[PDB]
Amino acid sequence: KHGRNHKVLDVLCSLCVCNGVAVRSNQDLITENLLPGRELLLQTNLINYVTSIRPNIFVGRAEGSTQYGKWYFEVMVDEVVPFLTAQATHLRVGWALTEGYSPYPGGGEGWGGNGVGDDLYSYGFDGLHLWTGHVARPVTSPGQHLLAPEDVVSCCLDLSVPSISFRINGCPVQGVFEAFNLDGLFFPVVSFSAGVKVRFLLGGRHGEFKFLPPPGYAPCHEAVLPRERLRLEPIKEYRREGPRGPHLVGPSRCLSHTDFVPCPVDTVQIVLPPHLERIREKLAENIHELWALTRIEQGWTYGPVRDDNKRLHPCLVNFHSLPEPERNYNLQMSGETLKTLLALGCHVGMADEKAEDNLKKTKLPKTYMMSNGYKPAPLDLSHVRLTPAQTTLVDRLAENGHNVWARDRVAQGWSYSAVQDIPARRNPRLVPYRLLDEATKRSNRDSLCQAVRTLLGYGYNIEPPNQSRWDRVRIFRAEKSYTVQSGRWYFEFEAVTTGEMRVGWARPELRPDVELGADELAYVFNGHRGQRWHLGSEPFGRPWQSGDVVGCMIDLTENTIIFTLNGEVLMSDSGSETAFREIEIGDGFLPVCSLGPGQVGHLNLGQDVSSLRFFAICGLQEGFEPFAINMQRPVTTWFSKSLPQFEPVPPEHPHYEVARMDGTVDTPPCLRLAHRTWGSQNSLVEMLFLRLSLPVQFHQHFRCTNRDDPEIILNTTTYYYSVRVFAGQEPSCVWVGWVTPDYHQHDMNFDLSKVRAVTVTMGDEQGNVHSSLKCSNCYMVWGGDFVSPGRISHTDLVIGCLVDLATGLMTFTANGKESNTFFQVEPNTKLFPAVFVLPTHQNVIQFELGKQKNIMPLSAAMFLSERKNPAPQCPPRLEVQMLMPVSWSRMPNHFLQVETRRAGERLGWAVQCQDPLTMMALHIPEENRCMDILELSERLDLQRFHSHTLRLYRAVCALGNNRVAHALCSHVDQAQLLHALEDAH
Amino acid sequence: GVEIETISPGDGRTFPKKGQTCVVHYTGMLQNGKKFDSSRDRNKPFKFRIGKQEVIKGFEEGAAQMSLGQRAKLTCTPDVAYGATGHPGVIPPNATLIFDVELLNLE
Amino acid sequence: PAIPLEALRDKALRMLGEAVRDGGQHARDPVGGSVEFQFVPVLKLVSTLLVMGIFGDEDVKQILKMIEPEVFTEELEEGLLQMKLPESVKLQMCNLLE
Amino acid sequence: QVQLQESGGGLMQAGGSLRLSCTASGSIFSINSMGWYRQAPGKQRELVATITSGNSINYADSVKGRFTISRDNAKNTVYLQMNSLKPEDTAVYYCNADRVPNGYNPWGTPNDEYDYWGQGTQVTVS
Repeated sequence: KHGRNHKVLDVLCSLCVCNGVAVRSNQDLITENLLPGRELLLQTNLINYVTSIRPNIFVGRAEGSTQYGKWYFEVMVDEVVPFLTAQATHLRVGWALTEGYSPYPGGGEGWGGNGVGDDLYSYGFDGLHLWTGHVARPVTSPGQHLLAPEDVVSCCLDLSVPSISFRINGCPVQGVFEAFNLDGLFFPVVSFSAGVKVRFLLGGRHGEFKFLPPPGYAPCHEAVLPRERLRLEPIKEYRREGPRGPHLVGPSRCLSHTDFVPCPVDTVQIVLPPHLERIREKLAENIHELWALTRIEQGWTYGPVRDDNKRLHPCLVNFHSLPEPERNYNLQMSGETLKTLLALGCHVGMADEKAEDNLKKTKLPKTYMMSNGYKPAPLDLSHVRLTPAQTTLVDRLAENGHNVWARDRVAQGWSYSAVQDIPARRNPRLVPYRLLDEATKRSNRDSLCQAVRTLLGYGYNIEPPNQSRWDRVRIFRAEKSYTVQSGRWYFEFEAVTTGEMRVGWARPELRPDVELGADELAYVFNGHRGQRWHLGSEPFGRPWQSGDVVGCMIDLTENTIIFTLNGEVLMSDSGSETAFREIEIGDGFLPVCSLGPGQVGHLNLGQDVSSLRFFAICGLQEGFEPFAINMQRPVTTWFSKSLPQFEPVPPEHPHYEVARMDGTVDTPPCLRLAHRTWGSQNSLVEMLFLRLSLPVQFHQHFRCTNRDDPEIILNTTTYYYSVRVFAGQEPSCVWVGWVTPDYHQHDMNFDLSKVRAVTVTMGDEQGNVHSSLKCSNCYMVWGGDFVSPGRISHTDLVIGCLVDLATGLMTFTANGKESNTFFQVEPNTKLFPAVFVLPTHQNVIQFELGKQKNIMPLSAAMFLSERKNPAPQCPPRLEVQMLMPVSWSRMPNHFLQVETRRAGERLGWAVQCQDPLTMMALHIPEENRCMDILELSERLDLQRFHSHTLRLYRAVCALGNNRVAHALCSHVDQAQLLHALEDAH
Repeated sequence: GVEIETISPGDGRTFPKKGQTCVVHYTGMLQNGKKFDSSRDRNKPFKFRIGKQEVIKGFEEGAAQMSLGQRAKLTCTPDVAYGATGHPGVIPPNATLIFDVELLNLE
Repeated sequence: PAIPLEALRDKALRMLGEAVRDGGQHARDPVGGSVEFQFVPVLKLVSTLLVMGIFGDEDVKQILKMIEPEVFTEELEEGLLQMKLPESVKLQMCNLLE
Repeated sequence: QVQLQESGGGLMQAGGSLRLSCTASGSIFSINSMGWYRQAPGKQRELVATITSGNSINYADSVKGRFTISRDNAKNTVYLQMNSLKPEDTAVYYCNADRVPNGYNPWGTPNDEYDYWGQGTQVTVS
């Protein structure tokens, strides 16, 4: 009821044994009443590592998108080693979403690595179960066995109706996903552990399908973008391997489903100044001259009768002399061109002082030999060239034309394919102009270039006019155990890709949310634009180039920091060599670096002085020692992970305050949220995701099931908790309900339609479904629905949530009125009460933990010791936690060696892995998540609690209690002890 | 009783009988996915004989039902398990046991 | 409870040897964060296995060579006694010599 | 969107007369060059005589026989007549409208690929 206190553990240890004499009764009672639950005490185990690989094929759908819906690919298995290193080999194949699917090596939620199907963003199959939301559901297939060698899996995806189907060895899989969120792009993915060998088959050039695709399903290889070539790559990574060594890599840039749609500017309604009959005709004539010259250069000629094989121009007259349609074609050509120019900031004109007469119009080498020759060339480029802004303007004109073209192509119903197929309405060039290759970019620009030069010669006066913030930065720092408070130290940073990198010395208490140098916690240098940041910005030094090494030295004797670029010391504007001076030592300094989107770098601390470059040039004889030189093992580094998680609200938070009021008359214990700086300057308003620190767990079996009636109170199972919205706070900006442990969405524009949801349906052989289970991670109701029923109303809004742990359903009421919204869940599920609110008043919300007639309070559900106590109470363990976007994580010392290489045009792309890699995981029972045990090196409270837990284990096992030792052997096994014996970190 | 579900197919004809020796590499866990038993950690297959009731009845029935070389999952309801008088400090007094067994080297 | 004793003895011997070698070659990141945390548990395990009688003749000879390569030899490396150690390590080697 | 509904060209013996009606329903702008294509079963797609606004007709190899193609811009109606027949003439005919006039286009690929296909109909010769 109070929390994790080591003093209680010490009390139990003193209970066990005193003065060298063991009390067997106390030891047995403690072992019986503490160990079997496997809750409230941290757990330890050994797990394997899981890595995922994708084929770099992104497919999705949107309104007016240029992509295709149905897709299908093949995966074959060559070698599988069952039970490698005491654990079953992991191998799953499926689809993953671009946004939200960012697995990391180690840690994770659910007693091990996630892989495919352990989150609501990925869907997978492993030969016996369907995996989604970290939940496995058995499925019936003619061949029911785990993924074996020489087994082939066919994976298809339909976007018109959300449904992912699998087919093993031709035999269909009776289970299918449905009704999943369509935001983002889907890509194939395979997750695996050490000891596997698989091969992707996308058809066409790369691989051959073992079984024919279902009708209407296109091969995956047809979805490759023209700008890129096929290549196997991991999903996401914060490091890579190179000849220099481990290259730290920043966040990557990914496309979106809305990027493929064309969004041009309509110009048909645009009116034009009186320039049509004045200069539009002249522009048309110039276009005719250039186009006829192009024909004359080739074998095309002008015969009286139009013919293609005979090379005969239809008009066959020097002057175009076209009839109404043919002439109006070029008339509308130039009209649309002028309309596009006027739609943008460019303003057309003809102020040239009769420069048309001054034009040459005589470049006739007599190469023409027929009627439609003598096409004058104005030599407009020779007179005046095109400015860079003019060339850019040509570029956006071509882009606008291509975009409107793609718009009609989508309107008729065309789609994109890597292979051209006219009967199939598939065109490999209808992607947006940015996504087009340079060949078609040049092909759709020459005529516009000529027209724009004509405009220049004619005197045209046209003149050209939160959540993502965390995802665009990545910080790597040395571990807090390597802080230096004396001496002179040096390290190096190589910038492989120039731009958006910031290297320097930070402090142990540096936060991951804030940028480097924004706060006083870091002294950093930015070489992309050549400045130094301690608190603010100030120019210093020169920008770097690709392959440049910057050496950072710090001396705490002189309290200075010096940055050198390629062996030369950078100096400020005044000429001072030291970038910073008069720096208090404080608690020490650590090496730190920050990388932006699509950036790579090499952080060389200098374990081996031979590999350290430019050290002898500057630093060796100046008395500086390389950082981390004499240590035997490489430095463990911690990186800034952008996975949102719920953390307790700090008591010193400047903006939000939590009050704990209880025991009042006619009011149950409650927790009230208040805004400290509302209605004042320097106040920030944003979405706030709050939850309770303790969950309520449903029963294993769903076997049905004035003053309060005691018999019903003892026989009831329902529970109640309410949320009060104070007057002045808009009910339209509150969502009240429950959240599963796996909720990691920090959307600033949260809506009830943005929640995850997926229905898994099991069918029979004939296709008659018999089970359809819905899975999500957020069960809430919106206050907008209640207020709409009916300015600021003095009456508060009370929303009460009722749950039934036996039946398995939850209902919602507002102001004592039953609401139509209800939810149903599955057994063995734990939900935390939660509210998502946008503050708009000084008083925001109040969690009330009370009770109703014949309904029991949440305290009994949360705490076992008070299961039969109807009196509401708020023990100190119950607390309000808020979502936090960014956190710190520990980089693993070793990583899997995944080898990817195309086997052949008929074999596909082969992926293999054989080197085992295991880790020790510490699991929190209530939160249902685990982290690496080495992460306790910085978590000094969990470390102390676990040490006292081990002491308690020794105490209960002390003095020849062999039965208790046998019982303990199940909790801590031989393998864990042997692994921990040789654990050097 | 004991519910058996196959995971990897076995030999299919060499079924064990009474009086023989069977070695098994298994991994026991609670109903809530709380692991408590695994023979792979000790790196030694567990040997037992059918007919001397050294192991629980559900385990004997599951082992005898499945053939050699077969990997299967067994669900043991409490009445064939330890029941109310469960293992102190290891097993709660009311829970069903999930085992992932794989028969090999029948004798 | 049972545990493989031969493998445990070999693992403890190798761990003690590598710990002695790491202690000889001075480094700024000792295992466990300090010399005491690096040496005390291994010495405790070695002493327990020695008094329990698990070690054989060759293992005892290797332990004697580790403690002092010069005094204990049969017809360079730094012994555990020569290097500077805290008081807990001194207590452990006192138990060994007892 | 410009949709070209093409109906006619029923099965007839050699020498029979076939009438095909093509109607282009859509925006009146860029209505021109209501050309014709034909794809033989499992063979290449050839170009039938293309008629454009202004009474301009362009012939090709496939126009062999008695081909009379006339178009009306008032209602975007093309009345193709094939008085003779040959066994090789069996193909799926399509009526296609493209903004490109008389097969000439000084704009470039963006307007060359600016094309509006049609459903078409199957013409069979016994």
